[PDB]
Amino acid sequence: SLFNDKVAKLLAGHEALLMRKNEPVEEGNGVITRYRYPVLTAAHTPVFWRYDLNEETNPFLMERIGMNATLNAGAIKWDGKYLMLVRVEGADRKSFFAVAESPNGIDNFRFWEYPVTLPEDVVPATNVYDMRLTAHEDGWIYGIFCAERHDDNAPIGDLSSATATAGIARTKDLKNWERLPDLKTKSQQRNVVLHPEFVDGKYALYTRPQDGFIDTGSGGGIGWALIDDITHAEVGEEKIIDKRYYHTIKEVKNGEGPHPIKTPQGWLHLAHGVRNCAAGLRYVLYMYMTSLDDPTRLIASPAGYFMAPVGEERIGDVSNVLFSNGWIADDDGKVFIYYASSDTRMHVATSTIERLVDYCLHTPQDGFSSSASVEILKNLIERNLRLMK
Amino acid sequence: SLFNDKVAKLLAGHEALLMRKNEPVEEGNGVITRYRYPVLTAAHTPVFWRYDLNEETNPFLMERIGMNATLNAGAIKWDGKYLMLVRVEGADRKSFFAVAESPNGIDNFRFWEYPVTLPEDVVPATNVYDMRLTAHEDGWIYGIFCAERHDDNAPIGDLSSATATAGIARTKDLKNWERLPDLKTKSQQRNVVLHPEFVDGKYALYTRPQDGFIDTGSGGGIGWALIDDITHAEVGEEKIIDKRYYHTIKEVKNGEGPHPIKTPQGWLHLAHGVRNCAAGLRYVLYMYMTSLDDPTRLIASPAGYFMAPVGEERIGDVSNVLFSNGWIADDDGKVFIYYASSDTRMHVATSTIERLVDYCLHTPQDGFSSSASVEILKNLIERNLRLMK
Amino acid sequence: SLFNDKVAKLLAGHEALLMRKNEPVEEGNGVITRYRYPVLTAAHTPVFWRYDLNEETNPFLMERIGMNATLNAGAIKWDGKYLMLVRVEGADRKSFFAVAESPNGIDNFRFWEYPVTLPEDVVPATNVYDMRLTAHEDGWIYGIFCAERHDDNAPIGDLSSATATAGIARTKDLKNWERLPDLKTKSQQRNVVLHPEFVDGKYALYTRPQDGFIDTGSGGGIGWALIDDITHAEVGEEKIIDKRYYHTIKEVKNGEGPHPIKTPQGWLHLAHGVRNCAAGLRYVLYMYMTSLDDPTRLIASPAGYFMAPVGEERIGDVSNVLFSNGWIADDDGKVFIYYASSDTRMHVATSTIERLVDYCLHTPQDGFSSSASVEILKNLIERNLRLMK
Amino acid sequence: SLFNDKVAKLLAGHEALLMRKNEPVEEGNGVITRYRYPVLTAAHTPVFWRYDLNEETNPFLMERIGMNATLNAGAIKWDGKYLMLVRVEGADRKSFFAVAESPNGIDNFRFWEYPVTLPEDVVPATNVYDMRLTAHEDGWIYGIFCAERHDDNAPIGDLSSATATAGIARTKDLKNWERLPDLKTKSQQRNVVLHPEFVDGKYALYTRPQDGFIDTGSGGGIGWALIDDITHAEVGEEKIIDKRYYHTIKEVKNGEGPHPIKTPQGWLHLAHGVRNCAAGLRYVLYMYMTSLDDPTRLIASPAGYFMAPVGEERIGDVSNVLFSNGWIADDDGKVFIYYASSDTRMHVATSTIERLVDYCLHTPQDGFSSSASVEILKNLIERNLRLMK
Ligand SMILES: OC[C@H]1O[C@@H](O[C@H]2[C@H](O)[C@@H](O)[C@H](O)O[C@@H]2CO)[C@@H](O)[C@@H](O)[C@@H]1O
Ligand SMILES: OC[C@H]1O[C@@H](O[C@H]2[C@H](O)[C@@H](O)[C@H](O)O[C@@H]2CO)[C@@H](O)[C@@H](O)[C@@H]1O
Ligand SMILES: OC[C@H]1O[C@@H](O[C@H]2[C@H](O)[C@@H](O)[C@H](O)O[C@@H]2CO)[C@@H](O)[C@@H](O)[C@@H]1O
Ligand SMILES: OC[C@H]1O[C@@H](O[C@H]2[C@H](O)[C@@H](O)[C@H](O)O[C@@H]2CO)[C@@H](O)[C@@H](O)[C@@H]1O
Repeated sequence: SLFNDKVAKLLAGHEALLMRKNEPVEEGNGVITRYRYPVLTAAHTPVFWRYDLNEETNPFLMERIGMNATLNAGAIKWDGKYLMLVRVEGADRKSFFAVAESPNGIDNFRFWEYPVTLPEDVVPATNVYDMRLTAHEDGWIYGIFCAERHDDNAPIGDLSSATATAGIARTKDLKNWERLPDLKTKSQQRNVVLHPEFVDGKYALYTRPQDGFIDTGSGGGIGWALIDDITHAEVGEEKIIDKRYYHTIKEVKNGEGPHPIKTPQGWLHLAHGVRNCAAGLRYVLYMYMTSLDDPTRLIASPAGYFMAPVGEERIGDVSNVLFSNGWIADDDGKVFIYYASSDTRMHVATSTIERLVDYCLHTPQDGFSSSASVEILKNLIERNLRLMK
Repeated sequence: SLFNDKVAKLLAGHEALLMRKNEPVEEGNGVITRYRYPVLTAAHTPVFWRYDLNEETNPFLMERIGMNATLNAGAIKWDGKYLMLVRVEGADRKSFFAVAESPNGIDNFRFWEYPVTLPEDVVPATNVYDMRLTAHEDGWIYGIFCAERHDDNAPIGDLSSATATAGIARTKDLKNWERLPDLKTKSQQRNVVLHPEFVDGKYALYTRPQDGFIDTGSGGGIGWALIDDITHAEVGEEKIIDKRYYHTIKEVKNGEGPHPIKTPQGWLHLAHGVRNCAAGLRYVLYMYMTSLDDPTRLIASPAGYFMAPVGEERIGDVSNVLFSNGWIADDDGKVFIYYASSDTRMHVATSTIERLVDYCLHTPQDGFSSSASVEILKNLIERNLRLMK
Repeated sequence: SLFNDKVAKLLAGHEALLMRKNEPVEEGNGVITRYRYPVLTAAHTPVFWRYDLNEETNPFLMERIGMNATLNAGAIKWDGKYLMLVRVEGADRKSFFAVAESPNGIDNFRFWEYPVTLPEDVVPATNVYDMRLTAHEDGWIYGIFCAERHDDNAPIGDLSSATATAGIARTKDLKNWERLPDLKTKSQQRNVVLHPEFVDGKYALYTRPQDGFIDTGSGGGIGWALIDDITHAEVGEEKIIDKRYYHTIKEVKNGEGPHPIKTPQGWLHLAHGVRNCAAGLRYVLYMYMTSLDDPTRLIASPAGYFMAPVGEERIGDVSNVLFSNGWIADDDGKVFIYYASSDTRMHVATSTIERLVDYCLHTPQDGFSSSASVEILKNLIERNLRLMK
Repeated sequence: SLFNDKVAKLLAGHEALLMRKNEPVEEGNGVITRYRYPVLTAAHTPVFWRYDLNEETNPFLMERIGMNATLNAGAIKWDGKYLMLVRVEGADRKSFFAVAESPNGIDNFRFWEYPVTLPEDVVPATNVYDMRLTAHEDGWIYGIFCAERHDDNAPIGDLSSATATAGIARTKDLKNWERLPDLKTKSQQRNVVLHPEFVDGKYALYTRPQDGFIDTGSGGGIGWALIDDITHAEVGEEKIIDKRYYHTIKEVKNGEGPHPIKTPQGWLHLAHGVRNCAAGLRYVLYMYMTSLDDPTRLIASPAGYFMAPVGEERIGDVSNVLFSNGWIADDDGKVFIYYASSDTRMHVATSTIERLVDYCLHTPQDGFSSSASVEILKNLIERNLRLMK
């Protein structure tokens, strides 16, 4: 029948999309390798999430539930596989979480047939997003995410003012999720991330204090907070680890991405930095390192951005944005960086621990002015010209 | 001569552009079919609107009047033809109206040789835009549009503050237009649209009360107002029909598009919804239905967006926008939806009354939260997996 | 060795990029001719600016200093060559100046091996940008640029508030630059430009008074100020030459681009105009002319924009922007216009003095309303239809 | 496993290829419509014909039996479906027959899982090829094909000398084939085709007498032979119906394609014509019509070719060739023409009975000289110019 042929073609086209081999982009900067195709798009969501496949109830074979974007994904190596914890945004503008897995880390990502069922905390949330996964030494996988609600303080007609809390959930199988109490804290928080080891016998969070839902106000950067009990999590002392600076890529706000990778040289961090421009907010990725002895102590601050939107990345629902809350480092040192572009699609970039540490240690630090930038550059030029002779 | 050859080539290239056959995009969602090419762009404006073709006064053969965009078009079936009432924006940043016609509804749109001459109301307007055409049962074609003027209240140096009124004009041939008094109302209005039938013997308008020129403030959504005399139009009672909601595609504002289509199941509406993001305002299209017995009563509210920017649509003068104020439904049920992308160009999408009603009735309603979205999705997945077994 | 082969390929690929022949775009408006490729991108910066080429210190051969954008360039004809004074933005978000030269004006631009060393004025600047070069009759090449600093008045957490001064430097070889005192003035200034001739025996500046760092506030447009001593430059009297207007392409702000070209008909100006839209600020180019007898007197005001973003130009770090602060007119009348798109890359457009003057004189003036625009257009249509008969 | 993933991808890629929607080529001559994609290529053969899918016996997953070409196909409408009787050539250079079916006639052709098992006649054949299917009024489907054998009457070392005979088989299900005795005839024969009706109570064959295996020699064209008993088929009298002509597209040889279609105007024929050129033999398609009352009598001979190689068709194993031995005419008059290009792939072209008859009746007959061609052309030009005036 025509209907059955149509269903068969939808399914076949979907498999062809899912199975497409990714290829590295030859042109690069020697630090990271980009790939020709996104690892996930809205079109990668299962056909059976979007269409009612029953001819009796959907004779025209149209989508019943539109999928809009696959973005800001957490990531974990899981039982031999490369997993993303995807933020999937429906056409209804709500996001939910969904696991996708790949055998190789760069292609053939496929969603688990059901998305994540995440129980509410005591106060229901309207939207949940941007989960960072941490395999903690306590044996649990934690997902720390943003739980967003309408601001009850808002005046008449204001249906946009919102509040953000840090949601905390844990699991041992990524299917059954236990919802713990939202993080208790004196300001708004987003980009909260669990450090994978106890520090002084306590849970350690990366935080991002902010005075408002979008603007950080007095918030100074990426913070560090020790928590006695993750099941009744409350911030007491909070220390800023990586600061915002005028006229850098992290001027207006910043935030930790995935939890950092442990290297022999220190903790290797991936974060985002924001500035304002005539087109709105511009988000790029950057890196820094902290000490193994004292994870609050910066030991590498390469100048500028690590990655910024290139080509197709520049455009989407929220253009001029890269964002990452997930990466995977294999035992052999290979690193798979999962980053969203423009709040619309997921990409992968690859590198190695050795290359990323090299980048952090030997990209000169920002001297914070045009004159300083020129002096650093002239020094490199001089070395190169002498060599090229 | 070289000049004459140049004119001949301008004219020939223009005809080739105008005559190009459109083709449907194979990949779609089963609800609407997109098309490979826009139905109108600035390049579709006549050569003789832009160039002075006289060698004596334009020896270099350069454009004398630049055309910037063809957007936000009304639409009507007219004497066997498919007509758009185009908003054409010049390089001078003023818009004017112009009729374009096609024999088939998807390609070969051609502007009438002269654009629309629209007389001023008592108070002159600086810009006019976004006309909705209504063939009213009273025998007139009405165009309801936005008439914009500088805000006299503005302080020194403020050359941007503006006010919007609903302009009302009528015609029986789309060439001779009678300008009626601007709509009298207690707030700013844009997206005002005439319902095609009398209701309780009165003219019925879709309205969109707004506290400011761009922000709606207390304005609750798309309104309904009965008007005794369209030639002295004044709003008295006003009822909100379709409301804004936090964390939907119509959070910050919304507005009726073209006048709705009458179906056996009810009035079928096409509207736009706006939210804010890091890149600015994002505009998408959505649908709803109201009762034939009581056109103020919602009877279908499919969740989320009906159409959102895809591909080339995402980029233009005002990126991240779809907007529609025109569609045509033929007697056989075929629907031609005319929508602008990014305030720059006009597109067509096709569907049928049956498919659009199916979409409105069977796309689940928004339960307004991530948890609710997940439950709806899990229900569909469960049905499909049982079927696919 | 593999490393040496990699270096050799980086260098070879760079030469292939630099040497690529540009080609004009056939489709145009008869006023300006666009070109297929940008004249500069970040990839055009020398390999030896970005990479450490020594295997001992960079064994992975990765970039040590990322380059982000090449934009807003000044321009001058210099000893037979076509020169841009490029604003180069590093990955660190600081800009610096750098000379690039071409033998023909449309391709084969190559950076001088060292960028510009620009001494600080008494108060150090954080960023410097957008230099206009003027070969003044006094025998010096002046560069007038923006010097930006953090606003000390800013409250806690505000790392974005900034102040702009007009920096002044001069040179006779484009390598050794003398920094003069920043322009003294009662308001913020950006887009300051030196007129190439003395007027009443005084230096003459194009100015752009603004109440704030981004918003002009009461600032009325492009100004004119006579300065007694360029080495102790201070504005006294200041006159607005070209004004902002509601509902034009220069509504919110405007600014002089390069210094104007002297023609037998008057001074030929290139400027930018800004308006706000749902996507942010939109920047286009426009032209005007002033009198040789009195350079403060407007003698041509063609309506609307001269150039606006087309195609690839629309997208970049700061999308929806064209900006020019450099052009070159050869003795034969050929004009090379150097314009940035989206704060990301540099383009060239070509025309002639005769064509640009024709465009300025015969593009109708803006009558400031939709009705006026329609009347101008109908007049041209009528002439053309009579001719085409 | 990696192996199972590879098999899954082979199968998925194959289904995507098989299900691809064909699209008509817009630009045409108004007689036939070509299509963007071939209906069959060697890649369309089943994955399980080429690969051993068992990891135990094919651990590298390589092809065990290469498929080289899908060409010269018969065709029949069968139980509601569109069927080709494909000549499939293996990498071993032998051809075999195989049924492929489509629901619509222009795409989604899929081979039946097993190819045709064709029993040998008394003398074994080395190759079999180019089957024409005839649903005869006697209730059988006949396949008339070429059976080729080596000719040992050849100099030593001559392994190219061959003899072609007409093989005859019949079936009622296209799976079980009965092999009848090869046609007995005084010359070599290829392109023998069964007429679908008895003529004076006898079977009627289109023949093509030829003195050699490749060259026709004295063979004058397409012949007609009445046969008493198709199960002991022997030609007696043989009349040429359509002749070769110097300096036409059928100079060196010609041959009937599929059996002709019955129309109210006569029998509608599709044939091939051959000439020699510097590159070898050139094959094109042409048409002719014969009388219903007397099928030996020509009643239409449009000049020149009907179709000749265009674009991709020009190149393959045997370039510069079109060949057809199959077409289908639906009850509504729509005609699907299945033609091979360059002995490599199968294409479809569509027309209607009305259009093909119009083409045959109104394309002027060949007057056989340049002067005559010019006079015919000048006559049409004269009519057109007077009309265009
Ligand atoms: O959009 C850029 C980045 O903004 C942050 O989150 C958004 C969130 O995605 C929206 O749904 C909501 O309306 O506003 C938030 C605040 O701007 C950031 O956490 C990222 O999620 C996002 O990529
Ligand atoms: O730009 C998006 C949508 O905004 C609305 O209108 C604009 C109008 O087009 C502008 O010329 C003016 O400056 O501001 C208005 C308010 O934002 C909307 O009605 C649509 O016309 C437009 O697509
Ligand atoms: O971005 C558009 C235009 O804005 C102006 O300058 C920018 C400057 O480039 C930024 O680095 C700074 O942060 O803000 C300035 C004010 O918006 C303008 O002078 C152009 O440089 C620029 O193309
Ligand atoms: O085909 C190559 C070249 O052959 C010569 O002429 C051809 C002629 O074009 C054919 O029509 C005829 O059948 O055979 C001739 C002899 O090969 C040569 O003079 C060129 O015309 C032609 O390009």
